[PDB]
Amino acid sequence: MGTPPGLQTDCEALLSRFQETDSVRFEDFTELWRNMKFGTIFCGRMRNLEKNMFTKEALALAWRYFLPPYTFQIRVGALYLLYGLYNTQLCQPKQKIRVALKDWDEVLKFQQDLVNAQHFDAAYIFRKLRLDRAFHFTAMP
Amino acid sequence: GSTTTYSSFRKNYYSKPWSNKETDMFFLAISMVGTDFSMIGQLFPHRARIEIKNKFKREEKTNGWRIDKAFQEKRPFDFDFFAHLLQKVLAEEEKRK
Amino acid sequence: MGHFMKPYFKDKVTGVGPPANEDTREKAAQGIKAFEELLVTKWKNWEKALLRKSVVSDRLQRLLQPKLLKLEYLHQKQSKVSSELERQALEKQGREAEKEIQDINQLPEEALLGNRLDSHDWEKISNINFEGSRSAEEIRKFWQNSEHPSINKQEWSREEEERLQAIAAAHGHLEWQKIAEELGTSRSAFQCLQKFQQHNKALKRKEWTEEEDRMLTQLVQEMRVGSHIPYRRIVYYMEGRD
Amino acid sequence: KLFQASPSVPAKYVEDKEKMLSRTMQLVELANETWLVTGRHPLPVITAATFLAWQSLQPADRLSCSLARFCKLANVDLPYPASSRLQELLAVLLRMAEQLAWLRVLRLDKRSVVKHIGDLLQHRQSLVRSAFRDGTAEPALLLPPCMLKSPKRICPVPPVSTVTGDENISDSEIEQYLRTPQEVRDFQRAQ
Amino acid sequence: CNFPEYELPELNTRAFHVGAFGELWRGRLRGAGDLSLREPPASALPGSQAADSDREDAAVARDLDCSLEAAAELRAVCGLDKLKCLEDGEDPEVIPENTDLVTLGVRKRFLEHREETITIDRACRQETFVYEMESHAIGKKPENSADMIEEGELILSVNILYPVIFHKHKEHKPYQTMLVLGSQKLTQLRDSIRCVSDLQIGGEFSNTPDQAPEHISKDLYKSAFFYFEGTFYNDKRYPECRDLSRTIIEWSESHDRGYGKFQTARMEDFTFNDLCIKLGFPYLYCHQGDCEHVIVITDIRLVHHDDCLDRTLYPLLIKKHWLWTRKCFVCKMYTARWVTNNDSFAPEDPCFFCDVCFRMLHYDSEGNKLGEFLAYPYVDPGTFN
Ligand SMILES: [Zn+2]
Ligand SMILES: [Zn+2]
Repeated sequence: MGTPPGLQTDCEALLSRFQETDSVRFEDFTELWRNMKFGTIFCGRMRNLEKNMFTKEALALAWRYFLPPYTFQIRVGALYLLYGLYNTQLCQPKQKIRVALKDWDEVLKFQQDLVNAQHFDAAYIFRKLRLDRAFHFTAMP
Repeated sequence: GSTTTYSSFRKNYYSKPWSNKETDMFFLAISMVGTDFSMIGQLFPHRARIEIKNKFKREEKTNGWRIDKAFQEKRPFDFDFFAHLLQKVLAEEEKRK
Repeated sequence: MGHFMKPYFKDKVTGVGPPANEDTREKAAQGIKAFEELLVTKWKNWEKALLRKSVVSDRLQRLLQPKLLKLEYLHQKQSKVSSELERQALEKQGREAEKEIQDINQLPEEALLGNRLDSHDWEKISNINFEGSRSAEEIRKFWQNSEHPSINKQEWSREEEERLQAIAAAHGHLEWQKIAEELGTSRSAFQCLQKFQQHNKALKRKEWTEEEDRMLTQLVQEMRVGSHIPYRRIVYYMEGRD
Repeated sequence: KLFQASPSVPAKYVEDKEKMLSRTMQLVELANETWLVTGRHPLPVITAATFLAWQSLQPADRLSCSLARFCKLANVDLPYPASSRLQELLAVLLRMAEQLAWLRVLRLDKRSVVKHIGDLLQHRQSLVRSAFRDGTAEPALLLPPCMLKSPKRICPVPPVSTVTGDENISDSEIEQYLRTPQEVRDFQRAQ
Repeated sequence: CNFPEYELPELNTRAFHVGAFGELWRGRLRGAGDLSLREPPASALPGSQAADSDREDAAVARDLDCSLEAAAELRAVCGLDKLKCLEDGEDPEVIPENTDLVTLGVRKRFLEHREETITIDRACRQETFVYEMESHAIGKKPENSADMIEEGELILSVNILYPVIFHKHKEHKPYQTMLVLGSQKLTQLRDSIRCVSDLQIGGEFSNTPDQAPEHISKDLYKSAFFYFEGTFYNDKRYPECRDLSRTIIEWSESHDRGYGKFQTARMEDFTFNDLCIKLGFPYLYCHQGDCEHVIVITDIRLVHHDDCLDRTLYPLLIKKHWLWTRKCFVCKMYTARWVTNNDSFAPEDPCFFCDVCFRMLHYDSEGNKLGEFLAYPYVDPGTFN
């Protein structure tokens, strides 16, 4: 269906205001997340089909910011956004981030970059999403 | 190629329509040159002498009075001035449009 | 991307698809119907006006063209005979058609339409007047059974409704042509049956029965997934629902 | 190339030569007596007549076509005046149609009249003598188009006249046609 | 290269070979275990990580190239308590007021206006079928070992469009979506399809309505084929099968009709891994000679432990579209079982009759034909959909 109603506004607002922190740490992103209480998004009389579909679309939309050509800090913010969306969802089973084959190797290389950048919060969160297997190996996002 | 080679009279080719400021300049040349359609054709390089004759023939149908009025509104003749006036007025027409 | 809709193979310069294959040939020979035959389109008001207009035009043509034929033939013979008396007699027979064209032109439209079972060129009405958008026998049915002014088009009166309900039982709710004729209101068997079924307690159910419950349960167990079932498609298998 | 099937002309385009040629003969007979041919190139008339005859033999499959769209399939080229003849004939048939009530009742126009000519041609001579205003032995004018526009005024007697061309000429008019030495030198500079 | 990419963005993709495409996944996932069908441990609050720490910290240090204490610090900092604005137990049925989301403001606008006697209800959101397909199959495992999805198996998503095109809308599509496995063959997808065209019947029986035919089209004809990338895959497992591809090619290749040359193969020749296909591109499938289905591969992906691993449910129907029933013209309420022509009683031709109305209108108490008409048995695609 595409961009969920009003979701892109919130996602871009959070991502930009995080990027304005000049910081890469997960704690600042969580402070912004909890100040405006982003985690409440999955409530709101969402019957199961809408819950799952909105989770899928939101994770793909955040994927688009987790991908290039965005720079390191904004990609890190997008990774935190993906983590928050995935781990605050109320789905059963937990719906997944759609990851393309053209994106999977670039994203493993991004894991390597996060490790080498010493900004280990993003690297750990990516490995945590892998352990949760939030990433879905799908042809397209 | 096919046997149905339609034939009709094509001498009536599409010529560029005459402009209003161009018509005013034609009347000015009538005033300041006369009815020498060859020298007018030189003054109007866009228009060949036969176009000048055709313009005379069309204008004389109703605007012969204007032909006479222009012809009596005599002026000193300068080729360079006429060329500058033509190009400047046409450029100003384009800018206005 | 949507250009691939059926048929998947469509010709660019001619617009047709592949010919009928063997299986389709044998299916047609066996009378097995295709799903494209299931498309039906509604009669809209201007279509009904067009049908009346076409029928009146057809009747007027059928009436006048013989008259114009007589006029022209008598004129042609009048033009070539040298006998004066025969010339005048042929002119008289031409004047007959000359007056008859005027008289027929002045007829009222109802007189032009005539009786419900009068002859019409349904093929010509279909393939010229209607541009072929509706078939000949379809137009014939519509006209002669619903649209020709002699068919009853009025709402059912209370007395008519009760008498329909009362007499339908004597025939066992069968033989509805007899029911329609006995009702005496010039209804058609289809009209009577439609009215009766829209209020028949034996068809439309507040109630339930063992076989209906059995079929509903079996179809539900066969086809339900979670909360979903095809509520209004189960109607086909057990009777009296919609 | 309409007389046999081809990828350019599927069956809905194919037609029998006899029917269309009869229709075109029935159309050209109308053309001349209506003054349409005199003074004109005829082949436009033939082209328009053939195009409309082919259309009306199966209009449901053919009213969607067009002059060029037609002529290109049979590898034929068409006159531009073909459209002029088409407009003329369409006006003529719309004038014809109003004479019969069972054609008038359909309120025919350019879109619809094409499929009805099969009915009009069966009474043509009757339509003509109910349609022309010139009822003399020798409602609408049966006169060539060049006058159907109506003269602005109907040729009053021309002003045949003479003048006294022996009078003295005004030298001022003669001298006005002469360039001054200033203008002569201007011409020399320009030349 | 068999490297996915869009041809028209978010509408269709460039071509790749399915088997090489799966191997291209597995060269980046094999041995790592992220593609597996076994349950991994999940993220949780920092206060209960003690049991998981021994296993998690060593692996985190190994992969992140950091110390055990650094791994513990990352695990504590990245705990879900920093993200769970919702406590474990809060219900989804109400919008929390303690939020600044524009999305939840728009959701408030969606929900609140329905809280009126005219609109209070718990009906469907937009469409009913999809989650019902997911819930009844998602997360299950088979009772038989032979019906188990192989780890890392490719899962395609195939949209089988109905033969009944709306012919007033073209953006959205009539289809039912079925998932298929890469290793499985086209024969199995052909067999799974429940389309009504297999049930087609006919014949004229106005004189003897009870003599309806004993054979459905499935019993008389069994022809069917898929068409991908210019090749046909026709079924020939039964004598009731004819190779319709030959009939199609012999006409389509005779002129520059707008299509390229084609090639012929059987249904049983190809697995879905053997295909080279485009996602979102309209391909073709057909059966019973005239029942063409447009085939669109809407998705292809690896299997994962959260997926339906019970292969008895495959090809896994996952979406469907809701055709309307053909209701009788007499009663305008019940579904038709008969259709008549030349009917002197019916107001129109054709006229559709239910079994109850058909028999009573056209026959007497003992079943003799009355009036003039022709009748045919009818199976409703608006019902058997
Ligand atoms: Zn099939
Ligand atoms: Zn039913």
